[PDB]
Amino acid sequence: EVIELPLTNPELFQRVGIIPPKGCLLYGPPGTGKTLLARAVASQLDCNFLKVVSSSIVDKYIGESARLIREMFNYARDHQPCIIFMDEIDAIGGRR
Amino acid sequence: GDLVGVNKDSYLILETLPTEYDSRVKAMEVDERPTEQYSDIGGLDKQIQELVEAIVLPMNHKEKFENLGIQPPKGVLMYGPPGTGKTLLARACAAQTKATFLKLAGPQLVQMFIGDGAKLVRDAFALAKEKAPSIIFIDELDAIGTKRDREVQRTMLELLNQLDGFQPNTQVKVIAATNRVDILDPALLRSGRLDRKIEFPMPNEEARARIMQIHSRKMNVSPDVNYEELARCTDDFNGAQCKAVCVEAGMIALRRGATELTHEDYMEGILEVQAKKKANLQYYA
Amino acid sequence: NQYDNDVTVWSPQGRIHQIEYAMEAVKQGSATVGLKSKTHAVLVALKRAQSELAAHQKKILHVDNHIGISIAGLTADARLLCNFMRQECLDSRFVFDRPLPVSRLVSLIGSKTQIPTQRYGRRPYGVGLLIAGYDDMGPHIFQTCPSANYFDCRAMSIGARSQSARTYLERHMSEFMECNLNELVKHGLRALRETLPAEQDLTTKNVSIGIVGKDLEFTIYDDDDVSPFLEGLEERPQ
Amino acid sequence: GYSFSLTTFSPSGKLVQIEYALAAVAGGAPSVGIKAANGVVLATEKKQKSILYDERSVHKVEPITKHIGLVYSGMGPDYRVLVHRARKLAQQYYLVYQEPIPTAQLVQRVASVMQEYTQSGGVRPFGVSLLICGWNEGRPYLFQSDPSGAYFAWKATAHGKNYVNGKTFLEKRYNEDLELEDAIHTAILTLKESFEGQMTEDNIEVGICNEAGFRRLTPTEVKDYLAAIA
Amino acid sequence: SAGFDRHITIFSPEGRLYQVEYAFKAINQGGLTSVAVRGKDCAVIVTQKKVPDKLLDSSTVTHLFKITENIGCVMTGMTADSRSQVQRARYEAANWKYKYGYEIPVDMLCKRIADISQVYTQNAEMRPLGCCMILIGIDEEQGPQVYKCDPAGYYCGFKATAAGVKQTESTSFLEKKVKKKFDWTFEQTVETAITCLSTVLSIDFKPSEIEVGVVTVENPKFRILTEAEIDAHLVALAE
Amino acid sequence: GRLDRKIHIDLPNEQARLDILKIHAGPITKHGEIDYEAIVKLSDGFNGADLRNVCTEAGMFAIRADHDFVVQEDFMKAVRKVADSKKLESKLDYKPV
Amino acid sequence: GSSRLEGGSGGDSEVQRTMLELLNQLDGFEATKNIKVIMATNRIDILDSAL
Amino acid sequence: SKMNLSEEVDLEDYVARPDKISGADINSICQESGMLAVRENRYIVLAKDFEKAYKTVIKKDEHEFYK
Amino acid sequence: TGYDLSASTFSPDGRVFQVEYAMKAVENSSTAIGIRCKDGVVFGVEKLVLSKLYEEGSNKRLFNVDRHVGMAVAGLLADARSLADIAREEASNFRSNFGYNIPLKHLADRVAMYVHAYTLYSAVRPFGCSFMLGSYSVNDGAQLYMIDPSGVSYGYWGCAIGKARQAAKTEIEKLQMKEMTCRDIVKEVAKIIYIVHDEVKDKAFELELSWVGELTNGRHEIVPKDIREEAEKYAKESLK
Amino acid sequence: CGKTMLAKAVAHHTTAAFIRVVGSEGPRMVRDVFRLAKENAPAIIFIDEIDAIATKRFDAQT
Amino acid sequence: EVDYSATVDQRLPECAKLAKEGRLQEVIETLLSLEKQTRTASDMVSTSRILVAVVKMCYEAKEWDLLNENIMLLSKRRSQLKQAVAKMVQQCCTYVEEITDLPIKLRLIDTLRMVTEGKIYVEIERARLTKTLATIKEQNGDVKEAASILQELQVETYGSMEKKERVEFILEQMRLCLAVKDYIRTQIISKKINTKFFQEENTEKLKLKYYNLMIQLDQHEGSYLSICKHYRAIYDTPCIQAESEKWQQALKSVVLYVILAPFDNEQSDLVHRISGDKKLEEIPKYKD
Ligand SMILES: Nc1ncnc2c1ncn2[C@@H]1O[C@H](COP(=O)(O)OP(=O)(O)OP(=O)(O)O)[C@@H](O)[C@H]1O
Ligand SMILES: Nc1ncnc2c1ncn2[C@@H]1O[C@H](COP(=O)(O)OP(=O)(O)OP(=O)(O)O)[C@@H](O)[C@H]1O
Ligand SMILES: Nc1ncnc2c1ncn2[C@@H]1O[C@H](COP(=O)(O)OP(=O)(O)O)[C@@H](O)[C@H]1O
Ligand SMILES: [Mg+2]
Ligand SMILES: [Mg+2]
Repeated sequence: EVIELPLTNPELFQRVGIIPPKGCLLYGPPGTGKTLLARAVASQLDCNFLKVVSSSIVDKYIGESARLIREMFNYARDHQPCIIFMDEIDAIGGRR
Repeated sequence: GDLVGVNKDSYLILETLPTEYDSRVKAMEVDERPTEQYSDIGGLDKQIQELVEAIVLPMNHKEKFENLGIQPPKGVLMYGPPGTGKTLLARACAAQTKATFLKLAGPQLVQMFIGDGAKLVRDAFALAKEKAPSIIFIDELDAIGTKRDREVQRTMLELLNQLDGFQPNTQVKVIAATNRVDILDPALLRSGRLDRKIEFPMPNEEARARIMQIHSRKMNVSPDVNYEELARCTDDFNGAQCKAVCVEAGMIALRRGATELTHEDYMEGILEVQAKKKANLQYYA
Repeated sequence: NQYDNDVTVWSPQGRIHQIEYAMEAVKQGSATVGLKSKTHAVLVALKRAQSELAAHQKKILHVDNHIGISIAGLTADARLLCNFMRQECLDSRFVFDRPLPVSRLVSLIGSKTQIPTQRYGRRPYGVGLLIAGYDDMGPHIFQTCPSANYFDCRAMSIGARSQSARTYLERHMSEFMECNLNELVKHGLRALRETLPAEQDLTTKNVSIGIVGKDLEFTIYDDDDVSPFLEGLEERPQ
Repeated sequence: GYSFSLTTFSPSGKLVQIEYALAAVAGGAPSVGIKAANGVVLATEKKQKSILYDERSVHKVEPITKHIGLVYSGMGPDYRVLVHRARKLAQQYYLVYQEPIPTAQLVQRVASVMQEYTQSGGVRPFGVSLLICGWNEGRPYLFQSDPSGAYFAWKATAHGKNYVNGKTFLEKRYNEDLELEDAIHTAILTLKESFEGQMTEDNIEVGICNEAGFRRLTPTEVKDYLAAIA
Repeated sequence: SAGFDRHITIFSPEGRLYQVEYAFKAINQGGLTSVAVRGKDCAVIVTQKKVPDKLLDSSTVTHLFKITENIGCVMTGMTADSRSQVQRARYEAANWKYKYGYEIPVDMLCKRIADISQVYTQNAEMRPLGCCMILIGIDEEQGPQVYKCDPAGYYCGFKATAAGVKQTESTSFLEKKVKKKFDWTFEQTVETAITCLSTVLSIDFKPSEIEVGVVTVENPKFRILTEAEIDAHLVALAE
Repeated sequence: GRLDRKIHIDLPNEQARLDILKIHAGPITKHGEIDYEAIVKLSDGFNGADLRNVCTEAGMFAIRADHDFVVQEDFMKAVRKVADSKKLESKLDYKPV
Repeated sequence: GSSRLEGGSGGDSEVQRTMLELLNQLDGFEATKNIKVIMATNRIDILDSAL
Repeated sequence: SKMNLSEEVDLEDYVARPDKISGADINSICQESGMLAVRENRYIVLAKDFEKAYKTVIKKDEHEFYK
Repeated sequence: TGYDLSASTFSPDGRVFQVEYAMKAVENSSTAIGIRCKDGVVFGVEKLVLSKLYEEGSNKRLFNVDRHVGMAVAGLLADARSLADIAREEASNFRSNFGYNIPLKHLADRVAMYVHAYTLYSAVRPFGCSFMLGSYSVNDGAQLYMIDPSGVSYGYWGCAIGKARQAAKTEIEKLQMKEMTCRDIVKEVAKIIYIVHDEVKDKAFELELSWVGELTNGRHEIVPKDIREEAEKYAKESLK
Repeated sequence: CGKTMLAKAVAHHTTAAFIRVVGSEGPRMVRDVFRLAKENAPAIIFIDEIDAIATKRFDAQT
Repeated sequence: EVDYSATVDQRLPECAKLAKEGRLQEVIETLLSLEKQTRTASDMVSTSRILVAVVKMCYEAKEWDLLNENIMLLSKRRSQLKQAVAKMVQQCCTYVEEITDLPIKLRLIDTLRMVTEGKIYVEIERARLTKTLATIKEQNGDVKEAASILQELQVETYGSMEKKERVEFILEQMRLCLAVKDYIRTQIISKKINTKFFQEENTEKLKLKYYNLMIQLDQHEGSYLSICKHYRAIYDTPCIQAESEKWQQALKSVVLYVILAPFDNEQSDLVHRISGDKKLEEIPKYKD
């Protein structure tokens, strides 16, 4: 309802006026299937899917990671309907 | 993301190149192919069979698994108190399986720069993929496997997802060794990641006797050495401690000038290897 | 640890690790072995030596004409419990001229040891006790631990390095049941020998004996009494 | 801060727990007590969470003696235990001296018990501010006691929620020669200023000490003063 | 925030006793509601007997108690705390009858229970009892009374305000029922209580799933309604 | 405005564990009846990866015993083994956002 | 320049260290040629006599 | 106004209702009603959508311990 | 960790999380079941026995509460011993004061009061044991009550405690426990104990049966299974 | 209730740049946000739920 | 949960003897007794058959107190499974359809309309019932009230509806809203239908009906540009391309309504696209 319906069926959202949720985060114990769930969503929706381990986006070059994620979102906007998946987001989303 | 040689001035691609992972990553692979036989390990036969059925059998056949329909194990965390045959068993698995073997230690993936560790982890997994029948051995997980610095966390997250998430397996099998399983807890030890958890116990009486016999084969020992009594006296002794007992017996035989070591040398070596028994504590008397 | 300071706080493990640390305090003591037969109940203690010119500390205590104990733990708690057995034996004999049955005495010891394990600000008595007795119901060998759990046992060993003696006692459990006094005491001596390192063997210095029987009062045997017991026993070959 | 323990001083000399009790005070029920020329009037609100709460079931103005009326700051159960202690103390004085307890002396004993609860390391004070109206030797008395064990005499005062407005009100809306009727009118007016929402016979309760005797108002009288007036 | 909540006898900087609020979080005790209603000649209490397993004897699972021939009690909280509070109420009532010669009134009984909760609240020696409580009683030619006493150490015993998981919906439904003028008979009162329970819980309400206590000026003996009476009321309201 | 909807994927429930077990043991070549319910009774605290490991270890007991098929006993042994493995899993209590 | 934690579940030990460092710097009159220091304290009573 | 809404939507019931809702609660109610309409795939927001959103949300925040 | 350090401070969320460690402690101990038959209650308790260094009946977990009241426990054995002594004290007090036999309901509620009171004081801790009491009063019937470490006293037609509470309860649920007599109930109990992990992973154990019933004259006795060992044969026949 | 909405709307209509920090987020941070505010002359700083850091001062222990 | 099949599976044949022979009193007494004796254990199989057993024979009993009460009385009972009521009404709708007599069917449709309100598991039957009700009014001249009964027929809310039939109701809905000249409700209802359903291979009849109604609507409103595209959509169908007269008249309407439309860019493009079609030579007097 949060990721598939807004994508495949937007006219409900624009006519009704609902802003579709930008994204959803999955949390739970290890081995509960969050990554599996993301894989299923990727496999079954005929779309453009983006998945990258958060640890890999970090680069040792000055400011390379910010340009990396900027270009990822630029590609997603370019290649709609695009879906970007974050696994182990706490690698970069951790507290300051 | 391909490696191409271009014109040095006009930048025209005029050669394709094999992808280069890293010099360190190329250092991690095994080329010497050690020679420790499985018979050289004593007492650990059950654990040896566990590791073999987990790793080698998926390599050799793949038919007995598919005929069932099972997913072969892709993660083996081998563990026990230091002094058992953990690293020895990993070395023997490298010796016998003829596979392209990736040996390494946990600190090797730490590195200095922020984004490097994930890059070595990814490149080692990629090299294992390219060498397809490949085995990755990780030693000292607790160096990076510590439960929740920040970069070590990044490296171990990269290890977690290049091993469990988004189409793993193909033909890469990992072997993990550590002494502090309590440290790693939630992240790696997941059943999906390391399917087998092989405990290496404090070696048994007969296991200890077998260990001393294995280490003393070449010693030209006395024809009458009571291995059973040595095992009885060497309670709490680990396999490394038993090897030290044999070595110390050889040294004591040298200090006597004897051409063959005997039993008395074995008690002397046992006294050498054993702890200091602390001291009598008046607390309890 | 957050949940390991006192016996009143429970761990998420469904455990109280202070009681467990009392168990470690018990195993810190030297080994003691107890075994009984249809004829006699015998216990033996490894008396820890302090120096080559100091008395080896007493580890077998005697309060009854038919009951004795062997301790492994803090001498303070063990001797307080010994004075407690003094008190109970005395008022039982005063009340109905009856030598107090060992089983009910051990049950009382367990009940009284349970109280510190449930109250804040009071250490449990960190000692393990082996109790030998003979009563109108039979021979008896018990153990009591700071967890206040009491057990009855044919053969038994507590303290440091006790596992070898425990295995030896398991093996000769098929024997003790009709063994006489001398066979039982010699088997107990060899069981205590099992605990010791290779260079340490049974000697009158570190060995104390305590015997109760259907025809003999509980008595303690030491250097001059242990010396006849040890002579004639098999030596330790390599 | 130095509030987790009651029996220790802070470096500045403050025992933070008791001003924490005073902060619990003035967060409770608003109430105003004034002294007129003849009598003493204490008013407090009755407004519960839901309409189901039958408010007449719980009186807040309590007669310690036929000549003493008592009101609290809002800490209900602590007020109840303290009012039980105050009633028993007044009875002890009434029987020992064969005379009714003086208002000032009664407040002294109540504050003495209050202080008794302001020590040790395993108890807490009753965070209640107490307004006591009384008649003694033909003179009207209004006193206020606070959980610290201190007590003082007020011609007029108020405590509870929005107490500063009541203070300003009794600053400019008061003179010591007020008649009893005008005193009750001043009390209900400062209650209206301090309280939020309208009131009826249900929402207020008032106790008046007169030199003949003290009595708590019936809700009908409370509406007579609050409604159709002011 | 942390620190003024580790011990009961500590005030927050805002003057809030954290632990009394904490004690209210076990009064939930998922499964019980305890709706109480007053009618012109009756006082009714009803609770949701949520039996978790079949092997238990349903008689022991009861949560309503009596210590006075004309006073009934219903509890809502942790079961051991509930039974301990009931035993304390029994102690207090027995003392009152032995002393004054006649049984304790409902108002005085609930006040005594609330005072006990208060003295355990003010002193750090003991945890306050985590359970709320409702009596129904009769006062001489004065009527039926319903009283509530909670771990807050205070009482307001008023008209209803069921202290169960469905707090606000049940309370609002009772307000709305009394917010419209209507008569109050025993059948009408029990109907109001059962309708409240059904609308706040939305379950089919089999007769064994609820347990009712009641007192009435016609027969002041506090009784627990039989399952036959419960089912008769259920079918009367269903149609 | 950034991350509104949160989804909690808790440890699989009893019926959830049964469904996951059926999904994972589907393609395997068992012989005879399989009592998934007893397994779910024993498999307390298990996750989906744990159930996959249960299936795998049953398969490995079969492969070691040189059975071309799998039986209920293999699943039993696998459940016990994965339980001992979860004993190692000294999982710290986990809390949401 | 305040009271320091006198034992418990933790300690500072670094406020005192910065204090004694500043104390050495001004005590050692480090190149006191045309250089002066000034400090302000609210409610001098809380300050200590170390400086 | 940004919403779609059917003709039968009666906002007066919700504005007159006693629950002390906040502006964030109002936005949550609107979004939840729209999501309810989308879930049943209906092309417009109905009154029962507003009812379901209203009851699904508005946590009932709280006692005489303070008084 | 929150405020789950003492059983007198009300932790985050109404659950104390302190006694919910005593339930975990009870979970550690071996199973112990009990069944109320037509005329009596049968207490079947398995005690794990390391035959090494044992005394073939030492430290048994069956105890006598009263000449007519029998009991079974799961959890800490020392707490079980002490609270068995406490229950004996309570039964003796009732016997001396009231001049006749104590009803089991009142004894159970007083023991639950003791447990609940011990759960509360800061200086003390809740018992790490849950137990099950049975008796038969020939005047009116049979009584049974099970009390947890929290002090909750509830009745059961049949109940279980220990490491297999739900499994043992499921096994009991299909027993025709409505009407049959305790004699076959002994065999039923023995085979139910054996079917739930007799010696599958743990090497050895011993089974003890307690019995109160009208045919047993109404007093509390240990079932003399030495006669033909019929329940033992049934339990070992339960192999398949 | 619209504190953040109304602050944002004021910032959008004006030429200001809207910096926001929540009070749950030591003094170095305060100096940094003030310096960041200085970098844009017409900028606006917003602290969300500042009460946590601005509670009454007394003798502090830990 | 118990499913007392044995208690009723042989008693239903016993009631079948008394049923066909016409007495049937013992049958209804037996079933009203059985309903209480088995439903208490969630006996869905027994209920879903006893209910139809009583109501069906009450139908052929030709006694209508036997029909209405033996539905509405048992509809109100506690703990009823949704399946039981659904299985009774799926048979009751047939008994509705087999009565041609107006009052006899009228009592039963009123009863079914009363019992099926708000219950989602019977919504489709109620809708299927509701339509029949409307039909009766149309057969009796009561167009205005049946407009309201299809107004309460909110087709999209019944999610249990199948794809085609949900549209199928909308045809009658717009037809009746046009009948009562209720243009505003006609418009709001007609906005609901999606045109993608016309890509279906078997929608041509419904396609033509929908376009005929929308043409009437916009024709009253004067939206000639929309009428042109409606007629082009009608024209571009294989079912009409192969019959000369029909597509000839469709092209006539297309050209007439593109001419009738006020000038704009869209109108101009429509003229350019229409003028390029070959088939216009079949109507040269309008191509002129
Ligand atoms: N509900 C489930 N049904 C089927 N398989 C499941 C289920 N939950 C988990 N699994 C299996 O368990 C394994 C868990 O892998 P996965 O990476 O998806 O876990 P996770 O809980 O999302 O972990 P993480 O967030 O660390 O990646 C997979 O092999 C997956 O097939
Ligand atoms: N079962 C055994 N058979 C033969 N040798 C053994 C055995 N166990 C230990 N050893 C000896 O122990 C020594 C160390 O072995 P290994 O490195 O595998 O130990 P470990 O337990 O993994 O230690 P650590 O964790 O500290 O690295 C070797 O020299 C090996 O011969
Ligand atoms: N008065 C209002 N009008 C419309 N929406 C509001 C209003 N108040 C709050 N909201 C909604 O609440 C959400 C957050 O409000 P916010 O600006 O954070 O208020 P506050 O600053 O008081 O928390 C916004 O997304 C907005 O949609
Ligand atoms: Mg993941
Ligand atoms: Mg190693």
